[PDB]
Amino acid sequence: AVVASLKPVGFIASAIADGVTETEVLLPDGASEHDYSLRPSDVKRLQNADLVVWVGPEMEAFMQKPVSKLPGAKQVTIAQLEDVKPLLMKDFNMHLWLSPEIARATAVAIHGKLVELMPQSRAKLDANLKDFEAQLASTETQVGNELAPLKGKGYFVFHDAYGYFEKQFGLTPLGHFTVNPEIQPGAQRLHEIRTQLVEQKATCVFAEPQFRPAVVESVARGTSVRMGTLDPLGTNIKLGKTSYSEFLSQLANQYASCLK
Ligand SMILES: [Zn+2]
Repeated sequence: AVVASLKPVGFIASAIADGVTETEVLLPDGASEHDYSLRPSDVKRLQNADLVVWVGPEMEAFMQKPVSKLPGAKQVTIAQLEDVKPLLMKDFNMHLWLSPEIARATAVAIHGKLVELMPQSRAKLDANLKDFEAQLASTETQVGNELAPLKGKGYFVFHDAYGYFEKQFGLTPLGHFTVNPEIQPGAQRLHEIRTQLVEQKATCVFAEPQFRPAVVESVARGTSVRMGTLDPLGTNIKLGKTSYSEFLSQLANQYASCLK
């Protein structure tokens, strides 16, 4: 199997590995990449993986050690890909699985590695990469269209996970409650967010399923601000050939459900 650190990385891997090998995901649904320790059974999967795929040590630091022990031919470290370095945005935001362009680079790297590891599967791997890129292009056209009328509407997200996606599709967030969703915002920060929401005529605040939404709801009350929910880890999406496109589509729907 290809073992992916986080579900959306698993989504990309599962487009490319479909009908070639299985894809497994380390981080369970409901858990957060900002607050995780590997289980003994997580450590097992890694040593036995045909290929490991992760963002890198500035993201999933809990994986750096066992990953450093593997051969280079048995890993893809997304944030260190030569194609990815030029695309990193300000040091750098590591929420890379939400960048369609980084997703392509990641697909390419996975394809290359699997072609080496599994030469019998070259044709299917080639076809998979082809299909992935076609589907992604359609998805980007669709998502761009869905989000176009929402450009300029201000909102707050719970944590700073969405930058690549927002930049690609022209969404205009006013800010985030937290950088690390592990760190409690503080009351001062919370009334300041509300002032900004009210003053700058924001339309939404967004909770996330991995974190209790109490604080998001508290900031909204009194105001005209609607509450939505964004899931940066695609919990409700099953791994599979079309999962990545489904993920980007669902995220777009989550923004639109509130912002429209
Ligand atoms: Zn995050």
